[PDB]
Amino acid sequence: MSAVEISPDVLVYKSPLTEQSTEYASISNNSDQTIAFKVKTTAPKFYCVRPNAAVVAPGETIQVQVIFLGLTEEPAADFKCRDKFLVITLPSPYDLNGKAVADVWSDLEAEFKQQAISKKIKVKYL
Ligand SMILES: O=C(O)CN(CCN(CC(=O)O)CC(=O)O)CC(=O)O
Repeated sequence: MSAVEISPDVLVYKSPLTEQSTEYASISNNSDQTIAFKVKTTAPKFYCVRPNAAVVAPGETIQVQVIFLGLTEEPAADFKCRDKFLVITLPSPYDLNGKAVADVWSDLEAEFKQQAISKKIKVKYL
């Protein structure tokens, strides 16, 4: 029932792929209740995600930097990147009491995993 929007479907990193480059995702909370999101990276050695977990207020949009750290050599044109990012969103109706989102995410997940809104963002090279 949560009106949460996660975008985009595919993050596109352009050549040269031996150079650092930042793409951006977005999580928009169009519901009337604050949510919390976490981003899991399938290839953490090559990407840095900021923020990896945070709260989104009603009507707020959080842009997430996905920083590709580059590769040692340019890859083949036919090569198909298999890296993915799982964005998971949950209700966050309890005050964090100063703790971070990651610190509470285990309990929040154990409570609301059935109501989680998830999106798998793919990665392609260009
Ligand atoms: O996502 C956007 O709207 C902004 N994009 C649009 C332009 N993109 C296309 C893409 O994301 O595949 C790069 C480009 O084609 O120059 C810029 C970016 O990638 O940082």
